Amino acid sequence: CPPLELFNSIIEDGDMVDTGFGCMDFGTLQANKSDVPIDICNSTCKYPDYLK
Amino acid sequence: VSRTSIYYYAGSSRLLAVGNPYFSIKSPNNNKKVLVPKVSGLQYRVFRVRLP
Repeated sequence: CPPLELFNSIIEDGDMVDTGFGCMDFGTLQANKSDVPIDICNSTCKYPDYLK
Repeated sequence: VSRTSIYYYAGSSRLLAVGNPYFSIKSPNNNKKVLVPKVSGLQYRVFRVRLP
C-alpha cells in the first residue's frame, strides 16, 4: 500500500470539486480506471483549505 | 479568583491522521508491533493538551 502525502497547489479551472470519493488524484493512485465515473477518472479533484 | 486584563493565543497547527478504517493490523513477527493504526470515523477523538 503506497503511503499518503498531503499536497497543496493552486486551483485552475476545468478541475472538479470532491464528489464524496476523497480529495485525491485518481489517475496515479488507481490503476483499474473503473471505480469512479468517467468525468474525474483521469484527473484530480480539489477542495478549499479554509484554516490554512 | 480575580480576573485580570491579560489574554493570549495558542497555536496547535495541523494534525496528521491516516490509517485503516476497519481494524488495526500488526506484524507477523511480534504482537506489539503496530503496522498501520486503526482510525475510523467513529472513534472517540480525545485530546490531552498541556499548558505551560
